[PDB]
Amino acid sequence: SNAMKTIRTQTPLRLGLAGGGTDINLYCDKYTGYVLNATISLYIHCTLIKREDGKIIFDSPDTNSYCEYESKEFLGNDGKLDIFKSIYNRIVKDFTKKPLSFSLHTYSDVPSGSGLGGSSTLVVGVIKAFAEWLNLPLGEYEIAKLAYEIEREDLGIVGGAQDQYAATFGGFNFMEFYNNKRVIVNPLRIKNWIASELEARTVLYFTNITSLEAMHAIKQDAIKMKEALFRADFGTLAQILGKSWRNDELERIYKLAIDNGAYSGKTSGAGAGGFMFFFVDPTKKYNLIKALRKEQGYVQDFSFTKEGVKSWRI
Amino acid sequence: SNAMKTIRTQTPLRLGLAGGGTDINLYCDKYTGYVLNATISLYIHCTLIKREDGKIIFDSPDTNSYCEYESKEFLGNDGKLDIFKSIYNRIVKDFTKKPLSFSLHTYSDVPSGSGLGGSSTLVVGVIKAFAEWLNLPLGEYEIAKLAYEIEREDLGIVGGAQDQYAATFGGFNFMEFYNNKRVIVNPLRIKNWIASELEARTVLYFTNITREAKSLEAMHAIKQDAIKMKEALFRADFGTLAQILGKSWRSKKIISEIVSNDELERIYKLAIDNGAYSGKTSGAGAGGFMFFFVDPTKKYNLIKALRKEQGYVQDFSFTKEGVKSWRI
Ligand SMILES: [Ca+2]
Repeated sequence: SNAMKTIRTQTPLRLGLAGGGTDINLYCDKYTGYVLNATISLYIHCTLIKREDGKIIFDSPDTNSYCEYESKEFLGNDGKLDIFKSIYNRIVKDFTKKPLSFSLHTYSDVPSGSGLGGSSTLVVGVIKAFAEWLNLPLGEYEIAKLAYEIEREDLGIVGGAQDQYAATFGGFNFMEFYNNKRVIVNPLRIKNWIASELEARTVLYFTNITSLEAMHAIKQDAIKMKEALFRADFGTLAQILGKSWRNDELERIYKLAIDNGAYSGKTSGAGAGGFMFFFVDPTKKYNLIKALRKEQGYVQDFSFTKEGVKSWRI
Repeated sequence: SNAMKTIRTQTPLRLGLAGGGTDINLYCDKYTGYVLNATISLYIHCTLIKREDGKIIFDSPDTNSYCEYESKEFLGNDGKLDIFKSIYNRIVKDFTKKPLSFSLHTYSDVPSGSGLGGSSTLVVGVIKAFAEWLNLPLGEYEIAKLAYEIEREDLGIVGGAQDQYAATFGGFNFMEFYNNKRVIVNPLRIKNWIASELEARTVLYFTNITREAKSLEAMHAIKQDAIKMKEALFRADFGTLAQILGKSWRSKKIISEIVSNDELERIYKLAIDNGAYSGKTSGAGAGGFMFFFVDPTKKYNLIKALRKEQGYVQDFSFTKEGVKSWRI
């Protein structure tokens, strides 16, 4: 039937829906913030193929990067796909203890610099390919953690492994922070129609153009959003999501969207050439999209996904 | 809180993955042929809002059409969205026995003319909106029948309720035809990775082309290809599945539709040059499309070459569900 020497993984990107931060500790319990994100149907795809010629190949055509090295236990940096070397180097140090021969191929559904957690989604996607291929004893949590440490070695990170949790666990996740280091992830069960209604009121547009009283009400905003989520209260949810969102080329298109129905708008990234996310009445969604198609950027349809990284062998 | 006087429905379009025809007494079963289709993440969206002013509004902006009438039992035809009148008229004749007041708003994720089951998908989404709103005793099969009756009678389609069952039931459906009458629908339970693997191997491209001035025994192996394709699906045998899909795609009606046009033939060529190893052209009309099979490690470069052409690549997933609805 199948040769079974090929592994593939598919890892979704995510949208920050809301968030509050108090990097400065003050609460009686050391609460430093919250984020509500949700994975969407835009992915990073990886394919890993076993080889037998003692070669290692890293192929990432969406970044115009291709590498071929001789198989060995440690790959030194050469400024090309160094993130792949760190991952490989770690897998060998911690689990296999010997070199491997294979080809790794990857691409993203969105151009580089989109701000949907692409760097972490990739790392997670690639680690899962190795884990599935090598039968490594690593649960979803251990994967997100390993992804965080690898990213930490090559660059500095704040907010803990939140992006890695989104990519690994998927769905809507409500994250609570303590001492700007500890992260408590609440993977939420959201009724399907809630996601469906949110999708019906949403437009995602890529632009293609690369105080203290507020801080102290953050915890209560969180309780209110969570409360609105389990009650499936859209009035409130829409009321607080719109709030959480309260000169450039971005401001012109924001104006253009509101003049065509959008009642709320938000950017993120890389807050410039990334994307704009709008809320609109579904009976107005089509006209809005038609207007935006006329501009420089493009509208990207998507749905919220229920799961995180998946993998399979063929 | 929520007002609860609004109903929304979302209905997926479908993709014909494979099919074959055998007419008719070639078998002692009266096996007409088969079709294997699967719903995808491109949808028709419907919103139905109750209003208390004796008005009936039909709003379809993707087709630049807007109708307004007075609430009554029967709405005669006038050339603007006559499809919604037939649906409305039938809901009143067979269920409510009285006039209704509401506004109906719809739109599709794909342009007019596409060969993805657009008409059946629309009728199903609307019927479902009324059923949910009025609490009609209608299961999914009953909605597909109603959709089929309305579509054959008040239009002129023939060939079976294929498209209505796909939109209503969703997922992968293998349909067998007997004596051009009995459609046996096998709603397949498919391992999720099969779907994921198929998605990894495929590219959907809308052409935006406008054409200009440029067997007697092999047909008997069709019923064999069907049982072979079911077995491969059940077995999750992707090596054999790719192989059999590959075959049915080289018929005559596929290769003819490709070659019968210089610009489509050029696009096919360009796709094979860039990684595709198989493709078909469907509903080659106002908004035709090509569907390709490609090596996943080559898909990005294929997509990249296609994005430089006048058409556009449409990402999608295979979906598990058929029509869904909710009240808000
Ligand atoms: Ca490193």
